[PDB]
Amino acid sequence: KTHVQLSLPVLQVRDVLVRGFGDSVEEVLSEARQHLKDGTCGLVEVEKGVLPQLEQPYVFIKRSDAAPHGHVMVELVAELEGIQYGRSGETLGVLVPHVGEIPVAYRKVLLRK
Repeated sequence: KTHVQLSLPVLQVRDVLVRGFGDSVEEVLSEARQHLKDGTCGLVEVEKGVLPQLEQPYVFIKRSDAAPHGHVMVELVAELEGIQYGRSGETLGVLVPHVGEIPVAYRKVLLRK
């Protein structure tokens, strides 16, 4: 399928144990996609002070379109030293590995895969 319905645990930035997916734009997009497929991906909502507490390169979920079945349609965009790889809409947040942190909410998305 070109899209997959996912329910992503929303994590507080200070609870996150593994604060990024790797060391290159291509690696972080790859790992983010593997973790999304394996159900081991969390979401951190971006506010003042969040990104400096996470590791670059960043993987964002961005709105790809305007929402089936309550799931916002999203795609992945990476960012390294102020350059983005991908073009999309509003940031829903930054993806991180999930290793059992307790979420504050779940965010339903339809991921372009």
